[PDB]
Amino acid sequence: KILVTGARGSIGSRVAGKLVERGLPVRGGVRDLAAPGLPEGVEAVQADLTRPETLARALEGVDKVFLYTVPEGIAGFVDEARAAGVRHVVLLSSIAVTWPDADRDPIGRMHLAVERPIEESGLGWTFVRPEALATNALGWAPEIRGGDMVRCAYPGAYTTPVHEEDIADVVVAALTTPGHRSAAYALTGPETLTQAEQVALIGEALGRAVRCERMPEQEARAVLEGLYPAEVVDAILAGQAARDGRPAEVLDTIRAVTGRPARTFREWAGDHVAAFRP
Ligand SMILES: NC(=O)c1ccc[n+]([C@@H]2O[C@H](COP(=O)([O-])OP(=O)(O)OC[C@H]3O[C@@H](n4cnc5c(N)ncnc54)[C@H](OP(=O)(O)O)[C@@H]3O)[C@@H](O)[C@H]2O)c1
Repeated sequence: KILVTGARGSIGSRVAGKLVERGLPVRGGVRDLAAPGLPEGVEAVQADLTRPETLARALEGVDKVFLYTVPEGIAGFVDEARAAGVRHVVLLSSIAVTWPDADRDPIGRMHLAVERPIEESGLGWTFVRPEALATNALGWAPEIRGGDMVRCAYPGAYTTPVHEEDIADVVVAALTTPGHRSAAYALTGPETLTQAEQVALIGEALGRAVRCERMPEQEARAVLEGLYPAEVVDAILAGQAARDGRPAEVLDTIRAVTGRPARTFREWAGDHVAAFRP
């Protein structure tokens, strides 16, 4: 039996669906229990990782967990997981934990605050550490639905966006096959691309030329603060500024783990084309 925390999430839902396809018993952790929408064959359980007293019920009879990073409550998770007899935890982390002075980066900190307790817990683990999620591009959907111009703080900043389906495939491999215990996988997509190039590729999926223009940092900050705490917005903008005009590393880790090349961002855009069509 596997508990998939965040079974409604972009990554978690695909982990859960893939495990059900394999005939495995899947419990799906949710903060909102009543709403429909979980993948078929997933047993819903209401829990909140910030309320680890909720976790005893969710973990009963569970051998393995797919864990989203929620630092408030990690010590409680570890205690409940140990008490329940969980053998393996696959954590969705971040490549930021691998960067120099990661302790001084809000994003690196948050993810290290979960990795370190798991490493000390005595539980088996696998860490999955993606770079930029291709789904970050969904933030442009209102603009792309509405016309052929998108605003970016750093049109020329490079990332190496990774398809959520690849992340889910790596997680499922770690949950279901040998050789992943104490592994930490830094995942990228197959190509480093600028923000403007990503916008253009979404346009290519739509049959339309979609352009990108710069916006001031203060404007970008206001937009990002709709999604994230100020500390995180500052880290994102600093990271983009550092990648302006500087191609990022492409790693072959997805293929190393799964045997399949990483899915392209262009394929991602085709997969999500409905989000961008008006
Ligand atoms: N954005 C990036 O470029 C980037 C880069 C590297 C790593 N990451 C990592 O990827 C994560 C995003 O994954 P995603 O795209 O799948 O996100 P998502 O679709 O927003 O899903 C996030 C999931 O987290 C669950 N969750 C959050 N707080 C929780 C809590 N207190 N208790 C239980 N579950 C909780 C939510 O559960 P409910 O749906 O039940 O509320 C939700 O299903 C980030 O948070 C970060 O750790 C992101």
